[PDB]
Amino acid sequence: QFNPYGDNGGTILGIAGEDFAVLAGDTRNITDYSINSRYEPKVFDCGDNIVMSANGFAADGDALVKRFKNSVKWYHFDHNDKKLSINSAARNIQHLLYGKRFFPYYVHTIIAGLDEDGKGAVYSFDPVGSYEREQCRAGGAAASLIMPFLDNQVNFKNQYEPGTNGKVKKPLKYLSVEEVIKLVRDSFTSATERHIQVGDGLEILIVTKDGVRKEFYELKRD
Amino acid sequence: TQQPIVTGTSVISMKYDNGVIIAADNLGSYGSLLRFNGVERLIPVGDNTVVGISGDISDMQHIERLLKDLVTENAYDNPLADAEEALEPSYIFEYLATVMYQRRSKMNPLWNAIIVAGVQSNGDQFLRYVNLLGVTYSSPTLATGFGAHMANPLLRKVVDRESDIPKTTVQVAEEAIVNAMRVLYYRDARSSRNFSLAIIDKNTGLTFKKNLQVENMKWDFAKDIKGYGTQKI
Amino acid sequence: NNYDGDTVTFSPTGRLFQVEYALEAIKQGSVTVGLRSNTHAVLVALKRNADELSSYQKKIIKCDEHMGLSLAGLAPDARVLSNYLRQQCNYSSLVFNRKLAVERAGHLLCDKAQKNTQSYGGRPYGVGLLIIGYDKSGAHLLEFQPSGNVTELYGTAIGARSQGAKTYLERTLDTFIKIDGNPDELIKAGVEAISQSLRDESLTVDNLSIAIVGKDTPFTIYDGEAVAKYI
Amino acid sequence: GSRRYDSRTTIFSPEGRLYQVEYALESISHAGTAIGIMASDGIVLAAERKVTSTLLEQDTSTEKLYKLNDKIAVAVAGLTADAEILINTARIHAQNYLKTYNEDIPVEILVRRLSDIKQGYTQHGGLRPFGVSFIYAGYDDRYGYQLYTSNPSGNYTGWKAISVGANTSAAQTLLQMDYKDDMKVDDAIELALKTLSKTTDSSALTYDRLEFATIRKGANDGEVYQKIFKPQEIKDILVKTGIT
Amino acid sequence: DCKIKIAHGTTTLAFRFQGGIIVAVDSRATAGNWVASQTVKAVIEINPFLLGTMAGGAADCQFWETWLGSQCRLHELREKERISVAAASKILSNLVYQYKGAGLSMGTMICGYTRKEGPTIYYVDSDGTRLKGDIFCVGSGQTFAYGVLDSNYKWDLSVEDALYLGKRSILAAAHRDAYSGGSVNLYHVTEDGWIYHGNHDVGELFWKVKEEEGSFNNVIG
Amino acid sequence: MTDRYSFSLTTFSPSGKLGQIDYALTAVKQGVTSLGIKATNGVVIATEKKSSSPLAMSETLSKVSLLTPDIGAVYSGMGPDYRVLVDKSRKVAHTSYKRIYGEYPPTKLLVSEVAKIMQEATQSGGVRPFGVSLLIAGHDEFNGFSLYQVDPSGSYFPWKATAIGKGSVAAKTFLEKRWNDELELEDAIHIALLTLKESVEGEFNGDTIELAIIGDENPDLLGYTGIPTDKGPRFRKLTSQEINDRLEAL
Amino acid sequence: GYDRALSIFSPDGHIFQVEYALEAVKRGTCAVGVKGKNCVVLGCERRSTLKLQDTRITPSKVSKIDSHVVLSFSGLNADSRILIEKARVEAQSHRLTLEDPVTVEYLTRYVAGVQQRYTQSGGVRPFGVSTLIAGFDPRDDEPKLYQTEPSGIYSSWSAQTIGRNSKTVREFLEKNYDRKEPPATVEECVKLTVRSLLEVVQTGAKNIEITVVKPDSDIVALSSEEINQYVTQIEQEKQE
Amino acid sequence: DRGVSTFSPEGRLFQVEYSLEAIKLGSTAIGIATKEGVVLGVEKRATSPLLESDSIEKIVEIDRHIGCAMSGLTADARSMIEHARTAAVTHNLYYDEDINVESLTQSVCDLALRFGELMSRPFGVALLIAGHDADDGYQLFHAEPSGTFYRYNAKAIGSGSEGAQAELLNEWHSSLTLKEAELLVLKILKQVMEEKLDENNAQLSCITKQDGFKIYDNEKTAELIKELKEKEAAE
Ligand SMILES: [Mg+2]
Repeated sequence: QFNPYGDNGGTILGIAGEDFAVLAGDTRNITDYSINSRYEPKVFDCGDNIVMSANGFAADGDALVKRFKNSVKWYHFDHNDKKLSINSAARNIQHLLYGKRFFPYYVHTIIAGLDEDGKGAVYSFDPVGSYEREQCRAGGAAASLIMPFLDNQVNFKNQYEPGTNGKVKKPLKYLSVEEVIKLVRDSFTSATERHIQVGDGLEILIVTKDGVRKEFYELKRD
Repeated sequence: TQQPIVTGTSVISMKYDNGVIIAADNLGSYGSLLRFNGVERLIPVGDNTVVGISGDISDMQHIERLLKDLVTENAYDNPLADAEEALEPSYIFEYLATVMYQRRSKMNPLWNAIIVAGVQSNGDQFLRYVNLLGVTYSSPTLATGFGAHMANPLLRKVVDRESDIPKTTVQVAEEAIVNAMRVLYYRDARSSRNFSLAIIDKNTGLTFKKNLQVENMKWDFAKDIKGYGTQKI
Repeated sequence: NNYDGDTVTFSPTGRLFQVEYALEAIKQGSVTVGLRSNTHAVLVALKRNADELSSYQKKIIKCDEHMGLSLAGLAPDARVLSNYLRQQCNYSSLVFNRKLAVERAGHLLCDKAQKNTQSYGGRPYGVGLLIIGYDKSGAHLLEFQPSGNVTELYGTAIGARSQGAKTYLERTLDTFIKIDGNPDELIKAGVEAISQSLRDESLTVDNLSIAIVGKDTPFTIYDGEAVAKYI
Repeated sequence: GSRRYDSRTTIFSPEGRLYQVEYALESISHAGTAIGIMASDGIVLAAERKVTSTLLEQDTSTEKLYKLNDKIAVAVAGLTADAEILINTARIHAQNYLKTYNEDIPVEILVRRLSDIKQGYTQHGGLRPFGVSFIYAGYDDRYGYQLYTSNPSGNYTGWKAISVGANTSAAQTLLQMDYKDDMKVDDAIELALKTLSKTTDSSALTYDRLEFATIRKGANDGEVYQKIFKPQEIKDILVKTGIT
Repeated sequence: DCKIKIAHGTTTLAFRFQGGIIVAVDSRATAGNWVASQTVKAVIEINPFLLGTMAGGAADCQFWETWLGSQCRLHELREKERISVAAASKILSNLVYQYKGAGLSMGTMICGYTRKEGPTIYYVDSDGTRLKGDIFCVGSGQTFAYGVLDSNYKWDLSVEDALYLGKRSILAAAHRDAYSGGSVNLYHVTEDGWIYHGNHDVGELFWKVKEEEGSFNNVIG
Repeated sequence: MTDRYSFSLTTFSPSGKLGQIDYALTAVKQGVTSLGIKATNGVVIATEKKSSSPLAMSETLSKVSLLTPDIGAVYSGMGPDYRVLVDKSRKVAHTSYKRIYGEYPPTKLLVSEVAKIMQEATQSGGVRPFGVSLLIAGHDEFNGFSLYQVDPSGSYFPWKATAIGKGSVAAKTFLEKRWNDELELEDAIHIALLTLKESVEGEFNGDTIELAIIGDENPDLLGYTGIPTDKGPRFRKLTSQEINDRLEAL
Repeated sequence: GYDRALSIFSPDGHIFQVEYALEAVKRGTCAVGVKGKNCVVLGCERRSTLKLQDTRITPSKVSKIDSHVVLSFSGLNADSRILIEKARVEAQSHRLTLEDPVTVEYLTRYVAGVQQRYTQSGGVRPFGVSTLIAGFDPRDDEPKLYQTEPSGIYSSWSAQTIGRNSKTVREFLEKNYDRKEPPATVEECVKLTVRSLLEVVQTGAKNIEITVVKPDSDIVALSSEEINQYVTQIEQEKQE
Repeated sequence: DRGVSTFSPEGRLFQVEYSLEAIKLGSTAIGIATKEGVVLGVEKRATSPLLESDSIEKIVEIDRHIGCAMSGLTADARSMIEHARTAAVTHNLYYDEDINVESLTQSVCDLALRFGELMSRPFGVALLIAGHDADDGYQLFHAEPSGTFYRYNAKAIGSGSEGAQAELLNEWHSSLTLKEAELLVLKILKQVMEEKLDENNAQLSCITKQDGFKIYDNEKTAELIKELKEKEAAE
C-alpha cells in the first residue's frame, strides 16, 4: 500500500537572545541509510525579519514554508505593506498546520525573529499546529540529544550557586551572540557524533534589527 | 493507491565545470521479466534541459506528454519562445515538483523518481531531484534507485563538494558516469547493458548520445572460482 | 439607443454600446501617465479627491516585485483586475518558479475582460489600466482597455485631458527612451508629461503619485514627502 | 437576454395587489360552482359539473370531488389539471404524517401545507400560480367536522357553509339566509342542492350535471364514512327533495 | 513506533466553592515518553470573566479554544452582552460533536462567572459530553488530583486555602503522574472576573511543600 | 449561456384566460379530425391520414399509436408534439407503473400521467404548452373498456364517443344520433367510418384512413405460447384491406 | 433557478416593490400594540363582511412564537405564516444552542432580517407584511413591543398601530398615551387598546380580538363577552 | 425593463447612481477625525413620538477599535455590519492582532458591487467607518455602495450632507481637540436637522486608542448640548 510520508532526517535549533535570535539547522538530507544531499538548506528567510524551518518530511516542510512565504506576501497586499509581527506569523502558521489536522504536515516547525519590543523571539510548533514561544528549542531527529543540553546551558537548569547548599539557583541572563553561536556549534558537533542522520554542514541564520545574516560551518561527513 | 507495473531502473547524473551529464539504461522491466529493451528514459525539453525518469513507465509516458504539452503552451503568444522567454530547467522542474506533490497529496502518485538536468540562461548548472512523494533535493551528483547506492559513491570521489565542480572537466565527468553504468550492470538485477547518455554544456549545448553499451568488463576471474567453499574441481 | 440595453447586443453598425459606455467611465477618471526607457519603466498618476477634507484616491497598485499598474475609472474594477494579476503572477512563481512576462499579463487581462462582453447578465469592466514591469526582455509598458484591447507602448496616458500628456510623450519619444541608468531623470520626464494635462490645478505634495520599476529596482510607489523632490 | 420575455408573475401592483393571483381568481369565478355545508353530524359537498355533454361518461367520471384520505375530501373549482397536481401532493403529505406519527393527519395541518405551497408560487420562482380554489371537507378527533377553503393566494379560512367558483356572491347570500347551527346532514343535503338549483346558469338542475359527497358518522359506532354519490344515488336524492 | 507524535497536554482541575471558582493546571506537554515542554499555557483567558482549560491534544485544545474566544467576542458584539458560560461551553461542545469520530482529542473545562448563572463550571470533551458540575479533574493525572482534592474539599474553604488545595492537587499529580509536571498555573474566578495567582515551578514548590507541610515522606529528603 | 428561461411563459391575463392554452386549443382546431367511439365489447379510434405529399409514404407516419398492449392513442393538432408525447407516455407506463407493479397501468392512470406531463408544460419555466388534444382508448380488467380525451391544459374527460379537431362540432352531432349503450364493436366501427366520411374531403379508403380498435385479446399477435394467463394484446390496428371490406357494405 | 431582480432602485432612489408591499400592509386589517407598566396588549381588527365564519378553526390574528413572545401582523395573511414559521423555528433553535429563550429584540431582529433579505434577493418579492412583536425577555419584567416592516427596519414602540386606518388610531394613541405614566394595570392597558380600535373598527361585536401578554410566559386570549364588556363600558362613558 | 448591472451613456451604473439618491433621503450622519480621537454623530429621526428613540441603532460597534455610523436604507446595513464584525474577529483569529481600519473598510466595500443577475441590487446605505490602528492612527472612512471609499478628516452623509460638508470645510483644522470635535458635530447636526436637537433625537460616539469605541449616554450628550449652547451665546 502507498505510504504518503517519508523521513528526511536532519535537525534544527532555535535560540533567542536579548536583541537577536538565531535559527540553525544542519544541511544534510537523507532517506533510510542513503545521503541525498550534503548541502540542502532547510532554514529560510521569509521576509519581515522572520526566519523559518520545518524539519521532518521535506516535501511537507517545503510545502509549508512555501505557503507561509506566500502568506507573508498576501499580508502585505491586503494590509498596506504592514510588517508581519513574529507573534502574528506564529498564529498564521498554526492555521496552516491545523488546516491539515486530518492529513498532517509531518514536520516540527520553528520560526525565529524579533518581537514588537525588539527582543529576540523563538516559536515552535508540533505537526498539527500547537505553538508556544520559548527562549530555546531544538527540533527534528536529534532534538532529544540537543534539547537537554540547551536546558542546562541556555536556561541554566539544574545549576545552583556554588556554596549556597543548593538553595540559590544560577541566575538567568541573556547570552551574547558570540556565546550563543558557540552553543549552537557544540550542539551540532555533538549531535553529529551520536546521530547518523545529522552531519555534513551547519547553516546558522542570525536575526538582528539590522537584518538577517548567515554563517556556515563544516560538520563531519560520515 | 498504485502499484508500479512496467518499471525503469537507475537514473544517474553529475555536474562538471561547464555543465551537467545525465544517463539511464534503455530497459522496461516487468517484475523479474526484462520485457522491453527499446525504452528511452531520458527526455529532452528544448535545447537546454533533459529530464531523466525512473519507476513506472506508464506514468513516465504521461510525464512525457505533459512536458511535450508544456513546450507547446509556452510557445503560445510568445515571440521570445526561442530566446529570453524559453523554458528554463528550473521552470520545468518546479512544474513537475508541483505535480508530483499534488498527486501524492491526492493519494494517487506518479510512481517515479525524476532528475531534471540542464543549464540555465545565465550559464549556471541545474541539477535537481524529485520523486513520487514530492521530495526534492539538489547535489553535485544525483542518482535514483540502485544508482543512489552505487553510483553516488563513485561520482562523489570526483565531485565531493561545490569547489570540485570547476576542477572537473567534461572528459573526467563522462568517464565516471560511464564507469558507474558498468558497475550498475554488474550489480543491478533489473538493469541492461544498453543505455543513453546526455550532456548539457553552456558552450557546446545539448549532446544526446543513444545506443551506448557497457564495455571493458572484467569477467575473466570467474573461471578460477570453483564451488562455494571446499570443492577443488 | 435600442441596442445599448446589455453587452450581448450588437448595434446595426456593429458597435457594442455597453463597452463604449464603459470606455466613457475612463475619460471621466483622473489622468495617469506611463512611460519607459530601456532600463526603467515609470508610472505617474494624478490622484483625485472628493474635497479638501477627503484623502486622495490611490491610483497605483502593486502586482508583484517586478510588475504593477495605475488605474483610471471605476476603482473597484481595478481592484478585481489587479487581484487577478496578483494571482496570475503568483501562480507563475509557485508552479513554474518563473516571473510572469508583462506580455502574458496583458493577454490574461484581455481574455478576462472579453468574457464579460459576450455573455448575458454580466457587464464590461469600467476601468483602464497602465501596466508597467521589468521582466526577462527588459522594461515594458502596457495599456489595458475594458473592450479587451491591450497595447504595448513606449509611453502613453489615459483619463481626462490625457491627450496633452500623450502629445508631449509623442514629441519627447526620442529623448526619454534613452534615459538609461537614471531613475530621477525618467521620473522628471513623466512629471513634465502629466503636467501637460493640468488645468487650473498644479502638482502638490499629496496630489502627485509616482511609481517605478527597473533593472535593479523593485516595483515601488512614492507618495507624500517622497515626491516633493519632483515638484 | 431572456429578461425581455419575463411576465414577472410574483410582483406587486402600485395598489399592493398580486396581479397573477387576482387574475387567477377571475379565472376561478367562471368555473362550476362548488358548495360545502358543515352540519353537526356530518358535512355535505356539492358541485356542479361544467356544461355536460350527453355523450360524456358520467358514472366513471371525476371532475370536482376528490378523496385525499379516508377522513378528508376536497371540492375543486378552477383548472382540473392544476388541482390534480396539488391533490397528489396533499395525498402524499397525509401519508407522510401517518407514517411519522401513526395518526391520521389533522385537517388544518393538511390545509396549511397545501396553502403554503400556493403561497410559494406567489412570492418566488417566477412561475404562474395554481388556478385552483379548494373546499376542504374533513374530520379529526380534535375539532371534529371542518370546512376550509384555499385560493391561489395561499390564504385559507374556515367555514360553516361556503361556496367557490361561479356565482359565489348569490350562493353565499342564499346559504347565509337558510343556514343554522343545529342543522342535520339530511337538511344540509337539501340546502346544498336548493342553492345550486337557484344559482345555476343552466335551465334545470339534473343528476348528470352534479357531483355529490357526504362525510357522516353514519357508520357503525364512532367512525367516519365517506360517501361519493353514484349517478343513480344523485337521481334519487334529487327526486326525494322535489327538484325533479 | 509508527505515526507522528503530537503534543499531548496537561492535567487540569477546577472546583466551585464559597468564594467562587479555583482553576489549577500543570504546564507539561509530552510526545510519548519525550518531555516536549514544561512551559505550556493550558489555561486560555477567553475574556475577563471566562476561562478555558486544556487537556488531551495540545493543538486541538489550543486551536478550538482560541476559536471559541472569537465566537464569544462575536456574541457580545451582536447581543451587546457577555456570553453565558452555558452558551460558551455549548458552542464548543456542538463544534466537537460535528467532528465526532474524526479523532479530535480534547478534555476541556469552561469556567466563568455571569450575573444570571453565578460561578459555573462546564466539562466539555471531544466525544461530545457536556456536564455542569462543582468539581472536575481532567487529564492523564486527573485521578491523582481527585485523590487529594476530594479528601480535602469542603464548600466552606477560604480563598487562601482553596488556592492552595488546587495548587497542592496539581503538585500531587505532577509528582506521581509521569506525563504531568513542569509548573502550576493558578487562577481564581470571582464575581469581578478572573485573577491570576502566579506560575509555580514544581522544582522549588515540591521541596517547599515537603518541608513546610511535612508531607511526601515516600521521597528521600 | 445556460437556460435563463426559468419563468413561466404561460400566465393569467386580466380576464382570467391562460392565453397559451387557448392558443394551443386553436392549433388543435386547425388540426385534422380524429374521433373515438366506445362499444359494449370494444373501443374504436380513427383519424384521416392527411398526406403532406403524394411522394411521401403515409404508412411510415403513424397517427394512431400503441401505448400499451391494451391501450392506444390518436390525436389532433401538431404531429411532432404528439410523437414526443407518445414516447414519454410509453416510458412513463413502465417507469411509474410496470416496473413497480409488474403489470400494465389501467387506462385512467396512464391518461393521468400523460395529463401531468401536459400540465407541466403549462406551468414550468421556459416552455409552451403541447399543441395537441389526445384521444386515448384502452381496456383493463377492473374498469373494462374506456375512452378518454386529453387537452393542452392537462384536463381529461371520459367519453362514450367524441371527436376533436377540424370538423369536431358536426362529428359530435352525428355521433349523438347514432350512439346507444347496446352497440357491438362492429357497429361502432361502421359508425366511425360514416362519421369520418363527413369530415374527409378527398380520397376515402384504407390508405387515407387510419383506424385501430381496443377489443378481444389476440393470441396470434402475442408472439409466443406457453403461458395461459398471457392471452395477447387487445389493441389492434386495422389493415388497409380490413377497412376497405367494411367500406363496401357501407 | 429564477434569478430576476424584482426589488430594484428607481431614478428617484426608491425601491417600488418594497413601497408597494407597504400598500399591501395598508390594505390589511388594523392591528394595534400597547404596552403598559407590567404588560403588553395586542389588539386586532376582523372585518365583518365575512359572516357564516367558523371562529373555532379560523386562523387567529395573534400567533405565539414561543410561550413568552407573540406576533400579530397587518397585510397579506399567506405571507405572515411564512414569517411566523421561521420565527417559531428560530425560537426553538435559540433555546437549543444558547440554552435560553429568545429576547423580544432578538426575535424581532431575526424576523426583520428575513424581511430585509427578501428585499435584495433574486427571484423573490418582499413580504407584504408588517408585524408587531411583543412579550417579555426571560427572567425580566420590563414589557417589550417592537414593530417590523417589509423594508426590514425595526424599532421599539411604547405603543403602535399598523394596517388600514392606522394613521387615525396612531393619532389617537399619540395624545392619549403618556410616556411618563403608562397604563398601570392590565385593565387600563386593554381599555386604551379597545378605545383606539373603536376609533376605526365599526361595531365592537365579533370584530375586535384582544390578546394580553404578561411576564413569565403568561399569555391569554379574551373571549367575545369579555371584550364586549369593555365596549359597553367605553360607549356609556362616551355619552357625556 | 432593463439589466441590473447596466451602464448609462455617461459611463455610470444606473443602480449604483439610484442607490445614491436613496442615501440622500436618509438621516444625517457626521464624522470628525482628530489626533485625540474620532467622533461619530447621527440624527435618529423618529417617525412618530410614540417610537422609543433609544431603540434606533444608527451607530454601531464593529470591534473595540472600529466604530460605524450609517445613513440611508438602514436595514441594508445589518449584513454589512455582520460581515465587518466577522472580518475583524476572523483577522484577529488568523493573525493575533487588531485589523487595520483601511483593510476592514476594503473588506466591507468588496460586498458593495457583488450584485447582479450574489444579491439582486446594491446596498441603499452609506457608512462612515471610524477607527484607530498603530500604523495610520485615527482614521475616518466613507464607504459607498459603489464599492469606493475615501478617507476623510471630516465627513457628513445624509439629507443635510452638502450643507454640513461646507460647514466642516471652514471649521476643521489639524489641531482640533476631542472636546472641540464633539461640540462641532452637535453644532452642525443642530443646523441641518429638521426637529430641534436634543439628547433623545441625536446620538454621539467616539473611538480613542485608550478606551476604544464608545457610544455616549443620553446624560453625557445632554451636557455637551448644554455646553454648546452656552459657548455660542458667549460671543
Ligand atoms: Mg553523523
